[PDB]
Amino acid sequence: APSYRVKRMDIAKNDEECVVNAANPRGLPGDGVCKAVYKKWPESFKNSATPVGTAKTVMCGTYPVIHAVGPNFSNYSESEGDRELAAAYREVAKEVTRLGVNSVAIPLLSTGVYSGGKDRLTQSLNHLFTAMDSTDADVVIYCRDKEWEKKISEAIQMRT
Repeated sequence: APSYRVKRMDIAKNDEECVVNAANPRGLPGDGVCKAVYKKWPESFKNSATPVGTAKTVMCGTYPVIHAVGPNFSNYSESEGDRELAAAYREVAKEVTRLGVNSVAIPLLSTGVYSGGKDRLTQSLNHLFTAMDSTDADVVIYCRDKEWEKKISEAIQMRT
């Protein structure tokens, strides 16, 4: 019987079960948790360029790195951007489920990092839930700040 949880786990452990990152489509530095992963794994960033609207898995020797292009729609409108970001989630969930892994650690993205400087706690939640609905594996949403993690936890309590 599958489930979901929230915790705070530094992705730089290298979660063998699955790792997902948000990388700039142009391969420029100044990006999400992908920046941190890159500093451990140069090869992950090597030709990490992938178009918006998709996801690109690469295998860095050990464990697959699913690169996704969500908030990095800064070269795109809000209307198209919602569609492309949604497609990126379906691709992420599809690669995860295809790996057929027991669990998966997914960072939350869509938090304004490259777009027009706005997060949307509700938007990130709904989007993650959509991806999650498209995965059987025991998925964990991973948070960073303590108080922001708390809000996600409130959403979990509110969604049972």
